[PDB]
Amino acid sequence: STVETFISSMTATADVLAMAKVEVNLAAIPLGKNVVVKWQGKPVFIRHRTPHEIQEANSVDMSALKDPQTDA
Amino acid sequence: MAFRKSNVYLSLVNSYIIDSPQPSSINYWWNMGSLLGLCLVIQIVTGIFMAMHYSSNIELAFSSVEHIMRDVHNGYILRYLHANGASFFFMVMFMHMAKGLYYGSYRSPRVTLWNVGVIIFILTIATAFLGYCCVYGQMSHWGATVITNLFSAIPFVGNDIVSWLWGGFSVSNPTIQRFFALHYLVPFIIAAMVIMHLMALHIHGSSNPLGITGNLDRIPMHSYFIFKDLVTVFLFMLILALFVFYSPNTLGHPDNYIPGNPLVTPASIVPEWYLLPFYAILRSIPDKLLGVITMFAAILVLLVLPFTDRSVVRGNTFKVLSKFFFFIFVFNFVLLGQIGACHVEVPYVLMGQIATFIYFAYFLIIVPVISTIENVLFYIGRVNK
Amino acid sequence: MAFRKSNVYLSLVNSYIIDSPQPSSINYWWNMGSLLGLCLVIQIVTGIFMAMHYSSNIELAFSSVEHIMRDVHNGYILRYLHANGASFFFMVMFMHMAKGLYYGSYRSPRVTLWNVGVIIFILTIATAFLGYCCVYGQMSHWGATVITNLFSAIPFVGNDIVSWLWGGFSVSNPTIQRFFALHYLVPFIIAAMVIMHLMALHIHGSSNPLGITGNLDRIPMHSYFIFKDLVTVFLFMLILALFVFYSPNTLGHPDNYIPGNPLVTPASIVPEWYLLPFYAILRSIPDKLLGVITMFAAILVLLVLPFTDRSVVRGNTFKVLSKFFFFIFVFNFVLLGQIGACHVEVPYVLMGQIATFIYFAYFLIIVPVISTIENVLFYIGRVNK
Amino acid sequence: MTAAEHGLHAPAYAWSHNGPFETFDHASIRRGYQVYREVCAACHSLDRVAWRTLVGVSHTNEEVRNMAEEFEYDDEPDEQGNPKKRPGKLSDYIPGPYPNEQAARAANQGALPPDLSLIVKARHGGCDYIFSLLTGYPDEPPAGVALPPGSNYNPYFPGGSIAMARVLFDDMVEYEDGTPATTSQMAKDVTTFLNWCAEPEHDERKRLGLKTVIILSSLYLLSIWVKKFKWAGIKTRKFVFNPPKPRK
Amino acid sequence: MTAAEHGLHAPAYAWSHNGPFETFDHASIRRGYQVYREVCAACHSLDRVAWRTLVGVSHTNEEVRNMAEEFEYDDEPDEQGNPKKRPGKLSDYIPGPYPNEQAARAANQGALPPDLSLIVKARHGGCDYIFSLLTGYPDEPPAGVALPPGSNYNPYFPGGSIAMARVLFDDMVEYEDGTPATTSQMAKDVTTFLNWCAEPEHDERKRLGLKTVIILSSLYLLSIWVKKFKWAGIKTRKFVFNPPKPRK
Amino acid sequence: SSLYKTFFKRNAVFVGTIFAGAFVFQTVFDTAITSWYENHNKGKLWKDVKARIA
Ligand SMILES: CCCCCCCCCCC(=O)OC[C@H](COP(=O)(O)OC[C@H](O)COP(=O)(O)OC[C@@H](COC(=O)CC)OC(=O)CCC)OC(=O)CCCCCCCC
Ligand code: HEC
Ligand code: HEC
Ligand code: HEC
Ligand code: HEC
Ligand code: HEC
Ligand code: HEC
Ligand SMILES: COc1c(O)c(C)c(C/C=C(\C)CC/C=C(\C)CC/C=C(/C)CC/C=C(\C)CC/C=C(\C)CCC=C(C)C)c(O)c1OC
Ligand SMILES: COc1c(O)c(C)c(C/C=C(\C)CC/C=C(\C)CC/C=C(\C)CC/C=C(\C)CC/C=C(/C)CCC=C(C)C)c(O)c1OC
Ligand SMILES: CCCCCCCCCCCCCCC(=O)O[C@H](COC(=O)CCCCCCCCCCCC)COP(=O)(O)O
Ligand SMILES: CCCCCCCCCCCCCCCCCC(=O)O[C@H](COC(=O)CCCCCC)COP(=O)(O)OCCN
Ligand SMILES: CCCCCCCCCCCCCCCCCC(=O)O[C@H](COC(=O)CCCCCC)COP(=O)(O)OCCN
Ligand SMILES: CCCCCCCCCCCCCC(=O)O[C@H](COC(=O)CCCCCCCCCCC)COP(=O)(O)O
Repeated sequence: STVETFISSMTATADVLAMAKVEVNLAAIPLGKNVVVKWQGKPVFIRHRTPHEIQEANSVDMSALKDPQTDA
Repeated sequence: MAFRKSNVYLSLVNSYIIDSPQPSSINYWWNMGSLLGLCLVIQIVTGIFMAMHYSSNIELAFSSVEHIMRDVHNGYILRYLHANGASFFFMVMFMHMAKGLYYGSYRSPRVTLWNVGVIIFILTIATAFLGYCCVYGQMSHWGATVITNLFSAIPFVGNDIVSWLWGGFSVSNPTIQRFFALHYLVPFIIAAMVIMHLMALHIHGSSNPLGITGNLDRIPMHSYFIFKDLVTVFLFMLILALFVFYSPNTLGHPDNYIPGNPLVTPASIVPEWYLLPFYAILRSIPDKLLGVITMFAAILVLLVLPFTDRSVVRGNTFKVLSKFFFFIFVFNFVLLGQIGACHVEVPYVLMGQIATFIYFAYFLIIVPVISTIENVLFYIGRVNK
Repeated sequence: MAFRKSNVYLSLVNSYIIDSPQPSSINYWWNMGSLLGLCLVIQIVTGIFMAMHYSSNIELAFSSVEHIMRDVHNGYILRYLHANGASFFFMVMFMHMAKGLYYGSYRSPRVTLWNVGVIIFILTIATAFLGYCCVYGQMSHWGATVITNLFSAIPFVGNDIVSWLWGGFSVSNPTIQRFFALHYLVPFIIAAMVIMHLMALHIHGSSNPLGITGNLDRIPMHSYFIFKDLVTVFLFMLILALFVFYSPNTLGHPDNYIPGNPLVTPASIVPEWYLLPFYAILRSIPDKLLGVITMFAAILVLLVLPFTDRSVVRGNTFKVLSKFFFFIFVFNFVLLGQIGACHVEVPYVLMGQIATFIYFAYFLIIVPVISTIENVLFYIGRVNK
Repeated sequence: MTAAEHGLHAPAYAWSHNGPFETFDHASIRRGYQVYREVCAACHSLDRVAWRTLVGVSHTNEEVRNMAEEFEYDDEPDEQGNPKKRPGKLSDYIPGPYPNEQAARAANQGALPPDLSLIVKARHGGCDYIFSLLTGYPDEPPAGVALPPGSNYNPYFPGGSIAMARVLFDDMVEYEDGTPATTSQMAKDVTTFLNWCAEPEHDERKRLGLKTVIILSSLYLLSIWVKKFKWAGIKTRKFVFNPPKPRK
Repeated sequence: MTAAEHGLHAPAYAWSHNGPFETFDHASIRRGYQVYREVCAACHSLDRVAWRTLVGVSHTNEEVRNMAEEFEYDDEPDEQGNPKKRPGKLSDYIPGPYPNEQAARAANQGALPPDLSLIVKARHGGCDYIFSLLTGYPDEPPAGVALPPGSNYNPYFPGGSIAMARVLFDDMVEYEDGTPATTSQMAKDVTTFLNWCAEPEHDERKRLGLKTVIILSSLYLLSIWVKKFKWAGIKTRKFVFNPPKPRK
Repeated sequence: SSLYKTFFKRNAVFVGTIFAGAFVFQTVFDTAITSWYENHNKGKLWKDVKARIA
């Protein structure tokens, strides 16, 4: 119990667990806009895509990718 | 020979905590030393794991302490152990020094041990004061102000000494930052002085509650005093667990949860509970310079103790009047603490002066006179002529 | 007897720095130990007087370092002494360990001394890394990130270990605060390990540059090696004063004066100059887990050293091939540092792999084979049949 | 000092969270938050209590979210550097009614209303002091006391003259659960809520105290047994002495 | 990397403050501050340089006071909590032209102009790099380099493409002392001024270095004498050995 | 007692018995003390309040 106390006192505190999540609005970001945010100490790129960009995404052949992966 | 005797590192562990010849008649009052060692380890380990979350700016000290007590997992355990364990550290140290005065452990050949003990006591008072100022509450700020103005009482030099201590013109951001650095530093000096203390002890061995030699019937350290110290370790942890978990803020002062405000003075500025006899000694003198000199002389008068005990038997065990006046002294020290906790009011000034006089009279007049009378009484009780 | 021999405290000062029997043939390479002690005292005293002005928040670290270099009186002296003295501390420690490898001080009966030396070396690397991350520049932030992701390579457990180290999800305010607390703490562990090092030395005395016994012609410590160490102390302070006052920022990396930005990665992330061979060893392995294991094995392979030196004479003084391959090893270590300072480019990857292999081959293949051949060559050179 | 400067001694009210086993009354904490928000929060900040601490203690998740989204905080600025606001979330703190100290002293006749995050732990007496402070205003001060104008009397404040108004009257708030909201009921509820705000660890502190006191009492009795066991060879040891032959 | 990503190597210009005895040229620091204020300060903060450091270094007391009183800083608020401004004084810092990072990136096509308090100490090459950066823009980039639009070329920047404009032209400022203010003159002046801003201790550092190197060299030679002195009984010691009588 | 020394004779199986006993004791003591501490405070916890709120 003493080892639990003195080691778990060095873990992530309450307030740094409070800011672990961001809750960005889908209705507030426009279509042709990119949003760059600092979340979890890291950059995050956010984009509203068009269906033609979806068709461009899922129709490129996998041999043009060194790590192939489908869009879904 | 054995591996615990032939190895360089394990020979110290052997000759200190395994095969150390202890006198076989020592009671539980010879256990406060191990208890102080355990409580020092508690203070250091909680200090490290709590100083990983502490920011020592003057605008961010109190908020970081509350960040420890609120956001850090089990941080209330750390702070409550730390403050209440400092209170128990001074209580066990007061009991240890009372064991020293009672059984005559200050006498020859243990004067070096007593002097290193007084040095440890001064360094521990310094550590507790610096760490109490690191909280930066109301009592922390104003206690730092009063103690450093007491250092300004020194003639022709003192104001520049105090501007050196403050790092400015009042208790400000450099003062709290250097108090945190010094407060992190001085416990390792206390650990080094404890090792020197153990060396000066080990060159002659412990005393015994009879005041005669103990070279005849020695029993080892291992399993005997190991399990006796384990008994008092578990009792100490039990009482510490009570005052941490069920009533943590009893020993502290509630004004210390007000943030540090340099403009508002409190209604009653009082240190934490154990510095109150020394604060009463200093407050009883109607002068600043003589007050500071008397406050430091109230610790150096423990150094003048082995040269005034003129009793030819060691310790107050088999002496009547010395035992009675010892308990007069102990309850006088408690009365000094309770005078210091009060205001500067009639008749507490006159009682503080009388109590300071009985403190210094015990250390300078009562002990040599009563020891001389007790020596002559022991002689003429059994010698017939 | 004399007072320096009969007193409990002065007997250690006597038996260590006054009447210690030293071999009378030791040259200036047996002076790096006293020089490391002086440089450790320099690091600790500048660390205290510079950590009275340091605030360890992530938003206030770099600004407080610049507050030290600008607003604090003589603060540029403190920081420049501190950083350049850490560089000299590792340079004198590298020369001290090279003295250990060359003259065979690792061999029996001094294996305990060598192992405590390797423990001191690991703790000093840890202290320097933590204090370099306390600056929170560009190199500080990104070096902390790379080293802790290297700790994330550990299978099935490592990600939670790294979230424990960070105190969050990346290098943030709790990371810098706990790095400052640990960085204040670990040098006192280094001081305790130094005292244990001196004990393990003192139970057999120093070696000598011939590799024979020195029990015949001993001269005391006092005035002889006191003034010889005083010579190298003044030379060390002279060179430190040059690199502090005339060219302070030579050994450092100029990217460390950019504030810590988690978004911008630097063009070349490089540690401070002395960790570069170990960084090259780790970068030469094409795997994260094997890279971390190889980086720690590059220090534990110093522990496997007394069991592979099969030479029957102590030290490389009177042996040809061992001396030649020793300087092969030393210039290989310099070449590791210079490979690590470069980019991951052709042909530095292949040269880093060959240089790591020659490092481990010196510690595991070259020393036993060359020592066996040198033994047989010494035998058949003088024995006729 | 006299008893007037020291203030009258607050008595021993029998709270539902005294004693070494009783916890907080969380329904009373919920009602104390309601009385806080509708009475105190016009003039008292609560700067050290985040919104996330109320989730699972006195309110649910959506209740705390829909109470925090009524307030505006400082967002990071937009792509032109203009300062903008945002609605609150769970990670923010409970905002004060006053933007700085000088607005507080302007709106309250010079007196600064203290932040109530730690006010039951920063007064002697504590819970009893806060309750007796709220329910202690006389209808008129005792005969012979000249109050400075703009100040009020109750004997529990040190000095007698307080700059607070009597702000607990009969049924000024309505409770969600239908409890009769008299003055003493609301004062008991806010004092329990402020005890929660100063000591959010109180429940877990008492149960870990129960575990620790049980384990250490058992260890203390077991260690007494083992000390009496391993010293049994030394307590019962006996010495006889026949004095030796004096010729040697 | 190629030489293009690494950037061209800035050469060794013979500054008036290289060498272990030469100090700064304080007239050049004064003129460098003038070129800073009239060219750089539209787009570069100087956040770590207080006004009081210029008193007695590059300007007098009243000059720094009348340059600091042209700017507005945040005063403590008034008796109603309203935020108010005040003119500057000696204890404040040199303000940046941009209130936050996003206004900087908005006004400079996304690129953030770095704070120039430590920029000569945070680049390899230092003074030579800053001078070659300012005076290194070609009239047109070399053939085959497709610049991204809105960016500029000079070979000294790592990568070749910089987002700065060439902002040192012939005689855009006037000097107080009548020095001909060409591009290279202004670049030399601002590079000396930025060397002062990164290293304000430089003068006192070199004179204390002179004192310390003299005293430690004298101590080192004196200690060599005392070591050769106290070892003279041991260097000259001699041993003869007549082998003993073998009967014993 | 009895003749069983397969628990006390060898120190390996003895310290393994002590560790297995503590491993069971942590779980059992924690669950029992949480159940008692919630049974003693019936009606005061947030579980009871959330079950009371419709
Ligand atoms: C305040 C916060 C301090 C925190 C420190 C925690 C440790 C507290 C230490 C207190 C202390 O050390 O006093 C020791 C005092 C003298 O001891 P002695 O050797 O003369 O008695 C031999 C015993 O019968 C041997 O009996 P035995 O050795 O077999 O068991 C002793 C006892 C253990 O108890 C203690 O250690 C002190 C409570 O086991 C029990 O049976 C306990 C039953 C529940 O014990 C006594 O006998 C009491 C005499 C009066 C002392 C009053 C103290 C007021 C300050
Ligand atoms: C980092 C190492 C560290 C060590 C070692 C340490 N402390 Fe402290 N101590 C702190 C910190 C940090 C604080 C302030 C935070 C706090 O008070 O909770 C503190 C505060 C205190 C306080 C005030 C507690 C309060 O909240 O009122 C006291 C009293 C104290 N220390 C005494 C001691 C004594 C006595 C020792 C050892 C002989 C000691 N400390 C050793 C870190 C340490
Ligand atoms: C407080 C006690 C303290 C001790 C003891 C200490 N340091 Fe430091 N050290 C600091 C502080 C504070 C900093 C950060 C401020 C700075 O870098 O100037 C630092 C920074 C450093 C740096 C980075 C310097 C820079 O600016 O890049 C190094 C390297 C370093 N320490 C090495 C050591 C070594 C090696 C030791 C001892 C073996 C040591 N330190 C002991 C306080 C200490
Ligand atoms: C001012 C007096 C004094 C102080 C304070 C003091 N000591 Fe002692 N200590 C002594 C004396 C005297 C003895 C030996 C008394 C005897 O054996 O009769 C002693 C003995 C000891 C012993 C041996 C066991 C024992 O009880 O005799 C230990 C261990 C010890 N001290 C540790 C400490 C530690 C740890 C501290 C605090 C860091 C400390 N001491 C503070 C005077 C002091
Ligand atoms: C891992 C290698 C190693 C490290 C690291 C090391 N030591 Fe040593 N040290 C030795 C060896 C080996 C000797 C014995 C010299 C010989 O072979 O006779 C030694 C001897 C010494 C001596 C005696 C004087 C001398 O030159 O031999 C001192 C003093 C000393 N060490 C101090 C230190 C200090 C201080 C540190 C760092 C704080 C340190 N050592 C780190 C290996 C090391
Ligand atoms: C009229 C505005 C006002 C309202 C509404 C108000 N307060 Fe106060 N309160 C004050 C002022 C002003 C003070 C400062 C009193 C002083 O400094 O003398 C104060 C002080 C206090 C104090 C500290 C008193 C002391 O002597 O330390 C407490 C406790 C307190 N209020 C509780 C409450 C509670 C609970 C509520 C909600 C029911 C509340 N207050 C609502 C104005 C108000
Ligand atoms: C046109 C606006 C503008 C003006 C005017 C301006 N700067 Fe810049 N400066 C910038 C931008 C933008 C950057 C950073 C561009 C980048 O990183 O690509 C910059 C970067 C710099 C850099 C460092 C560039 C690097 O790569 O590290 C220095 C040095 C510099 N400026 C000095 C000056 C000086 C001196 C002046 C005045 C004499 C000045 N600048 C005036 C916009 C400006
Ligand atoms: C083999 O022959 C030997 C040999 O036997 C020995 C012993 C040595 C000598 C070895 C040493 C000198 C190394 C000893 C090193 C230590 C013991 C490390 C201890 C270091 C410290 C820094 C001690 C810690 C002290 C402090 C932290 C105090 C500092 C406090 C300050 C500055 C407080 C300031 C605050 C205020 C308010 C003034 C040799 O050099 C040697 O070769 C000739
Ligand atoms: C007279 O006979 C004796 C006797 O001889 C002795 C020695 C003792 C024992 C007395 C003592 C042991 C007291 C001495 C105390 C010390 C020397 C203090 C030592 C403590 C420290 C140096 C601090 C502890 C430091 C650590 C444990 C370092 C590890 C801490 C941390 C925070 C590292 C954690 C970091 C990570 C990343 C996990 C007696 O009790 C006794 O009477 C029976
Ligand atoms: C540095 C900190 C100083 C703190 C002072 C602590 C003084 C008492 C230390 C007690 C150590 C007990 C070891 C006894 C032992 O090994 O005997 C061993 C075996 O004994 C045991 O197994 C004891 C059972 C386990 C007890 C574990 C107690 C841990 C709690 C310690 C709490 C304080 C840290 C030798 O016993 P034997 O010679 O009679 O055969
Ligand atoms: C706070 C301490 C202050 C200074 C006081 C010193 C007291 C230190 C007490 C340490 C007690 C525990 C140490 C146990 C180590 C015993 C192991 C041992 O001696 O084996 C040693 C080898 O030691 C090592 O290699 C590593 C020692 C590192 C120790 C770091 C803690 C065996 O060596 P041996 O004695 O048999 O000599 C034969 C020569 N070939
Ligand atoms: C982890 C270890 C850390 C380092 C500790 C070991 C190294 C300690 C070296 C200490 C060197 C300085 C100590 C010299 C002091 C000698 C005075 C003395 O021993 O006289 C002592 C008295 O000492 C004192 O009162 C207080 C000494 C506290 C020391 C505080 C530093 C008298 O000793 P003695 O009994 O031999 O005298 C008989 C009279 N003819
Ligand atoms: C506490 C350990 C500090 C050891 C420092 C050694 C590093 C050498 C650089 C020292 C520069 C810092 C001092 C300085 O700036 O002075 C400068 C003068 O240079 C010197 O005299 C340094 C000579 C060093 C002699 C060392 C004597 C040993 C004393 C042991 C401690 C009592 C500035 O002088 P000033 O402020 O004008 O009086």
